[PDB]
Amino acid sequence: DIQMTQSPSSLSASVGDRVTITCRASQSVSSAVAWYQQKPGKAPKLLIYSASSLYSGVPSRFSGSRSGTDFTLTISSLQPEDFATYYCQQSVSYMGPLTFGQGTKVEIKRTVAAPSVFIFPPSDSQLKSGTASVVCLLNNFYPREAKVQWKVDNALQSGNSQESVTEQDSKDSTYSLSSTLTLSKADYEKHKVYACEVTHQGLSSPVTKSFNRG
Amino acid sequence: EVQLVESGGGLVQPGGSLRLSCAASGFNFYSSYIHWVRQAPGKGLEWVASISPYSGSTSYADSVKGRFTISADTSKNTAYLQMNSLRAEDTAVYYCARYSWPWVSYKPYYGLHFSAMDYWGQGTLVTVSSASTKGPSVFPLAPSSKSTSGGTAALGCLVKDYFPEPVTVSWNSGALTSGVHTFPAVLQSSGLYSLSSVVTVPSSSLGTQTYICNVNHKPSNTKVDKKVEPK
Amino acid sequence: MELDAILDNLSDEEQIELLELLEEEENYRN
Repeated sequence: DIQMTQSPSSLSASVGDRVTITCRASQSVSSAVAWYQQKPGKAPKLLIYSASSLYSGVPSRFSGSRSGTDFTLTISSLQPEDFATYYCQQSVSYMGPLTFGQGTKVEIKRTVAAPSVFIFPPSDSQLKSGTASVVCLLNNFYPREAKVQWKVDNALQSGNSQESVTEQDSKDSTYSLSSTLTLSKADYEKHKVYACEVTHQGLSSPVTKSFNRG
Repeated sequence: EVQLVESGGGLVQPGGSLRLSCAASGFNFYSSYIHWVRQAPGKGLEWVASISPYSGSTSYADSVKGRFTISADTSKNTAYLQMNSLRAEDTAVYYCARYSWPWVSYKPYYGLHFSAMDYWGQGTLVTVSSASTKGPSVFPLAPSSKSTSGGTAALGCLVKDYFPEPVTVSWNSGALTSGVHTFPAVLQSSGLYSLSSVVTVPSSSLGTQTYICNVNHKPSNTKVDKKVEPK
Repeated sequence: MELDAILDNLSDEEQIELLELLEEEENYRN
């Protein structure tokens, strides 16, 4: 089968920069190459078709080119809304196999922004059921790297929390993150002090949000 | 306008069968190629099958040959993907997409001109699993009493212990969108999904402005409206 | 001219021969 080897797998760049994404076909694909942009949870959108043709309604900062079996997508003046995963796709075989490159995740850089941090105790309704979830929220921060540590009565918690992060925001280029600590009702009720400690480049010192179960 | 609308997805046991439909509108269906393309959670795009309604020609990825059958009903402007002997690895969002005719043309002045997938459906999720459907419990993430006077408060809803994906969350029936973050679901050690949805609001607004999270888990026909209040 | 009707009856080798004829062997020249 014909493979499309796409590079890079991820990139991060500042607004205004010129970004280059490439795809090498394993054998001739003529000019039968399209480029798509996919935003989280959405169907892909066509950018470039037939290697170099700009699809109607797409901004002119997008362009496609070909050199033999090498294909390039150029984004000339990168914008926050260009956060997406980009894919190449070949269709040289009439009514034959179509193949996609593995995708390129594009991150947009922005100024450092410290998270706003919030902690949420379990609700009484959840407690009746036998479980306790404690939630820590880090809102609207950049860059992505962040450390969240849970402490219960000063004991670092291992193995009993899960994190989830939003996709980068398409207007302000920030992230948000949740960390959820799960305890049995009995364990939750044994202890008093619940604390989330957050480390992030935007914070001069780590930030702790806590509550007392009382 | 050109429209493609998928249906038929949902949860199915390993070895089971499902039939997806793609209802097309706004273009010459006989004069098109219809493709199915799928995306496993967190992964890339994978072409599955194609059909020419005019010739009836079909093509399939090696990963589905012998198990899947693509067909079309031109009287209905509809294409179908029959999926048999489904496996866990077939779990994915399935998209319908089209080429307008022709696949490729040639004019001495412009050269070769290849078509591309200019219109796509919204996708439909197929989950291949033995796990049983379960609707979520919904709990408030109440705004903290240590209210930032002239600043910002956060509140939310925890949507816990459901299967399969997806759940949708809106706030105030969709009227509140600014500052909302609905997190990707996490699969718990229990095998059930959980997620949270949060919103940041003026601290000034608490106790005057109402905040309701509307949760819909269509696989279990669960709809919950939870008012989130201080305390 | 649309090529679909022609391509539908050709093997992959024949199809690529025709396409590369029409693009003037672009992959194999400076």
